[PDB]
Amino acid sequence: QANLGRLLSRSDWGARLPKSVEHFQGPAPYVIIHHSYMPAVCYSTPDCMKSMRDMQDFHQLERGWNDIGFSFGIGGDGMIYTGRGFNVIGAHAPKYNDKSVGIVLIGDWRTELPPKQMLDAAKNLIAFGVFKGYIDPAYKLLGHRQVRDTECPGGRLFAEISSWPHFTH
Ligand SMILES: [Zn+2]
Repeated sequence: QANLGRLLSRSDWGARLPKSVEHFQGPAPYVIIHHSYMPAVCYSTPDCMKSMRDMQDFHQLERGWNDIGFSFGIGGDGMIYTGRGFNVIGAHAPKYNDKSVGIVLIGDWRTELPPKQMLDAAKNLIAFGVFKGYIDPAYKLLGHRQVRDTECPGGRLFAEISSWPHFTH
């Protein structure tokens, strides 16, 4: 249990300040998909904002990290939540934190498929990142489980992203 004990800004969802921020240069060559597992899927915007605060609190206060570990969160409201954001060194996938966008789809996606507004938000965030130059045009799309011993992002979500553009073995 790693994460619990339109594009919204960190201030939109009530984020605490990061303890510290480290940047990396250049478009990210990797996009790494996660699920939260806990907390659960969130359908209202205020519930998704609370999930982002709860994950941030677990990461900062219990794991002692600088900030929520992920670059971005996706809610069941179909909104994108800024975590550390583009070109900020993450805390979601060791050896890939300084070279990836880590996207968490809030919820447990081991057996259930995220609803379509969540899959669309994640695809749109990546396309946006590519267009604006934050994500390398030859990026590789991975699930967390491809680079670390974990079930993340869940079997069902991992099978879904296996079908997406730039999915890489
Ligand atoms: Zn993960």
